Amino acid sequence: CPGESLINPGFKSKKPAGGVDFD
Amino acid sequence: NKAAVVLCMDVGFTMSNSIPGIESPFEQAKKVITMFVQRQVFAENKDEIALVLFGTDGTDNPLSGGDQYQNITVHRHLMLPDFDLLEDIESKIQPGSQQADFLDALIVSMDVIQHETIGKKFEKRHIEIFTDLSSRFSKSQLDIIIHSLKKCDISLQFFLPFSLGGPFRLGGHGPSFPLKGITEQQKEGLEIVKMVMISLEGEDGLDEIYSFSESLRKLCVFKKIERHSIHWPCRLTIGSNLSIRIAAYKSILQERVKKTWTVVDAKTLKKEDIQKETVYCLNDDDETEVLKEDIIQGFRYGSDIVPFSKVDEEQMKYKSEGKCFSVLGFCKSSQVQRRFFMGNQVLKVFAARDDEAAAVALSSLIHALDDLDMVAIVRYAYDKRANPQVGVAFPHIKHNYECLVYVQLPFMEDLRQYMFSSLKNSKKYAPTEAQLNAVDALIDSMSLAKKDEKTDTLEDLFPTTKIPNPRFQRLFQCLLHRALHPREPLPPIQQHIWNMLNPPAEVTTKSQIPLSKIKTLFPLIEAKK
Amino acid sequence: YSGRDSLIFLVDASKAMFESQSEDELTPFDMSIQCIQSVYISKIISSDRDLLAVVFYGTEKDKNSVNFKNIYVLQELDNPGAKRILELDQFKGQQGQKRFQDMMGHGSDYSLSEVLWVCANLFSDVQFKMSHKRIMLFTNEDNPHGNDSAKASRARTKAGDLRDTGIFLDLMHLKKPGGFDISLFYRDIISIAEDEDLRVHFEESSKLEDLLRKVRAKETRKRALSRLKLKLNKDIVISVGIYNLVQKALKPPPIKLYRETNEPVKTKTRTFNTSTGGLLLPSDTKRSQIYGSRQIILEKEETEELKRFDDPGLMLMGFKPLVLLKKHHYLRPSLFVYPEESLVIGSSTLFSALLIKCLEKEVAALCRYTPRRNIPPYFVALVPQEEELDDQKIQVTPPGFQLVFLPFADDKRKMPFTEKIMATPEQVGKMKAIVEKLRFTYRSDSFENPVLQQHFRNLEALALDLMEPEQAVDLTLPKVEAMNKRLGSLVDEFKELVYPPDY
DNA sequence: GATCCCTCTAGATAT
DNA sequence: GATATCTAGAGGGATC
Repeated sequence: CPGESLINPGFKSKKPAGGVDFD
Repeated sequence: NKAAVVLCMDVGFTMSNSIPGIESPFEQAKKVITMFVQRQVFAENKDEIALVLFGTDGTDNPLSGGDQYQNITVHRHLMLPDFDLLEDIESKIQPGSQQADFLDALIVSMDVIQHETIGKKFEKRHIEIFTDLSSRFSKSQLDIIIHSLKKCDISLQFFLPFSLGGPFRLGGHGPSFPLKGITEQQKEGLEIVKMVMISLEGEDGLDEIYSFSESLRKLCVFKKIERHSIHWPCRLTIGSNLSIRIAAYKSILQERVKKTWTVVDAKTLKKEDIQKETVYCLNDDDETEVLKEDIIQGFRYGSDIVPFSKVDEEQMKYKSEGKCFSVLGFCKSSQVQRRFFMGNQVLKVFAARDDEAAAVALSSLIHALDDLDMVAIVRYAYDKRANPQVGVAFPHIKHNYECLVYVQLPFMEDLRQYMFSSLKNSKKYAPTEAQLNAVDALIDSMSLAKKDEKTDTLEDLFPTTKIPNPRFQRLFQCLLHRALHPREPLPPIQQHIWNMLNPPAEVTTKSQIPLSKIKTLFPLIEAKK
Repeated sequence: YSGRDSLIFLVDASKAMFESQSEDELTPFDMSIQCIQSVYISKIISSDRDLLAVVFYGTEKDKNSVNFKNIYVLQELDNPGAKRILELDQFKGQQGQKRFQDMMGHGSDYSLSEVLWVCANLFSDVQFKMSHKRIMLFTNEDNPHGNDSAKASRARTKAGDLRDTGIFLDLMHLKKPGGFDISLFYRDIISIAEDEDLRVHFEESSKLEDLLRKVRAKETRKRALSRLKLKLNKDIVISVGIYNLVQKALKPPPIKLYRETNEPVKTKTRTFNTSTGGLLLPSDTKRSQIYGSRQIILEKEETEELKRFDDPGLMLMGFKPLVLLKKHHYLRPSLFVYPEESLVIGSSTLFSALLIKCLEKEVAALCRYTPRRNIPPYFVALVPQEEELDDQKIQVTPPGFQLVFLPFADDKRKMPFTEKIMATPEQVGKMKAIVEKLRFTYRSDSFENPVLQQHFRNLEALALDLMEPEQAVDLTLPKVEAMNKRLGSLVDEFKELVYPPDY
């Protein structure tokens, strides 16, 4: 399954926060 | 801080006329006044309440000298309301057989305000009049009344059996007392009241003329004595060189009962004889008492436990810079979904009081956000000991004020990533065209908004946001019933409470046939357990 | 619950893993050790109620209960812990390699079928009900098992019947000297949809970066808050489930424990009379409230009864257009409503029809909400929610109704009247320029709770006896320097336009 | 029947 | 310096 976390199966992987990035 | 409210309620024989199927105006006014006094007593407010009755057989007021201001009695002077007043309202007050002028009664009540306010500090002097206006009155003191009310800074409200503008239902969302039995005397009284309200305020007093049925489902009685919340001073900082002095108030904050149910002994009814304790014992068998100071803080780390003392946790704790309201950046309003709002409060951000420069700066920010259809993502921290939050500050422009509304936004950890099966793509859960048409008819029939003709404004037929919380009124009723009749069971929920909580009878009647179609087209069967 | 999660870490102990291609990189053995350390930390933070194990093959000693050769079961399937983390940290890189070589052998022959049998029986030993059976295999060669076709075929049959059982065998492309040389044994020994790893993979790492990316979250599983009944009237009733798609994550509460022996201490609270000292039954107490000089006495059942209005569920008051739902009328976080066919049949069909028609007509179902017994009701609006799929065809917004609470009359606070001071169009334009300069794209997961992050770092440092807790970076802070550089003279111009030179 | 989660009610202590 | 928020003790549901 694409976009699936390898640590906790059944839940999508969490993208890193990043914060505020000005365009 | 403290207000002086005088309830000038009619007692005359006219309001005792009970039209079949409709509760009498005397009973409706009694219910409204009981609603007001119940909150004023059980909320422990410091406002002092006086009760003036006009239309009674007897006379007792400091204005009677023989054939003037007759049939008006001052039942209660300005003092803290109590269960004595509540019992007087419930049972000891009886309808009279005489008639009195609702303007002479206003004179008497203003006299009470003026000659009992001295020696005490009152920020507000409110007064409410409950009458049906179906009595002959002398309109010769209007100028004096208006001048005295304006000079003494005394508010006004009026409550009538009919609203200003199926079966009648007290407290419901529908037509009030029918607009066909109003006599010419009532018409003259109504136009006099309209003129008085106009002269006192301007245009918005026509909104301050209520009916008992609609006042039972509104907080309008407490409108002129409600206390405004305290402000939260801070600065709205954009970058490190642009600061705007602001003041924030809580718009929506769920109200809960302040008084707590004290646990007392079933015999002596005293909390002193009953006291709790905590017991610390080992989780294994042979529970042994553990001394209070022989326990240290700990934490779970997987299958193990680690000690983490209070002082060590304080030393290693995340330390905030302090109170702040700082903009992290601006984003489109469409990117901040309403379904992601967090927290348990809503903040409205105004400029600092008596600060024209701050007002101009905040208005410029609000107008820029509104024109660009953008919102501000801000960092909010109530104090240096408060956990910082990230939220959205979207503009809110009205005809009399402008502000930024702050609602807390979620963090990464707050979101829940749940998978739900698709409904549109489902094959076994696909409604047919007949079912879709039946649901369409149901939606059309159960509409709670009416589109006004010749105007593009939608009128709400069930504005629940103006309905007070029924739990407080139910609790007050139960407490008063127990206080007055200590040896009787609690009374049932009041019919007008149920009526304001129920949808309009027009909607209920209209929703009959479509609901039958839904029942006959949707085979709902309960699964056997 | 739907079962727990089980993971087995399979690490090769061949001599070829102990060497490094270059000298500025990290050797495969301790790099995989760091991988497992990161997985343990992530599981402890997020999903501590899972099972993790580490087994080594290609060694001299053995400790597996079923007693096969050249296989060391270092850890059994059990919950992750700081003790296990430190035990595996005992083999970390420098001097870790020497301790590994001193405590277990390396370079010895091994059998893949033997290893898979060990993994299978190790899974079978634990009695817990598990949703997933996954093993991660760490190696960077395939030569030793390619010499004997008989044992290669035996290992292939072992993978086959493990796949039939439901063992989700993963492959980790580890740092190889001259390439892993896939498509001989490890391509068809694993369970894959297709040849995604069709390249030779000269690179040392494939998914190790996201294997090392730690997960600092509570990671809660799906569970319906309440299985209520949506009542159109007294006769048409459907069953729905209530879920919280957003819930404010809390710092885990501290546990009280004995000082020197360090075991949890349970707490029991008892109420007794001061005079007699004996225990009091719940019928021996009454609830009291005092107003002024009058005391009101109620039973506990009476106090619970006065809060009772309606039976639990949702009663459909009517349908109201979405334009009448004011955005600034937020009271408490919204809930999600989804149909439940396990209670009433046809609930899904009626829910789908209602959702379709509400979305078409842009109306919200106004309902009276009673979460449970003896609780006052609130008015809620069932805002229709359409399913939203991104470019990857994964679900980001579930279909259903968004149960949004509506405030009551006394939930709203009035505010002091202010003077509506208007802003000139030039000032509005200057702030427009400022806002456009500070524009950015917002996502719901763009920020992390600094308090929770710092608490997790502190807990990890204290449990692992680190020299100092590594400080979390507060992403919820204004980048003041970047903002000033981006703005420039716009702020000064706005201040000149608005603020008089006294304020 | 235990456990975990989630509101609700109640107590305290800083800013 | 009243206040609000943070933190710390009692019940109902879901799922083992």
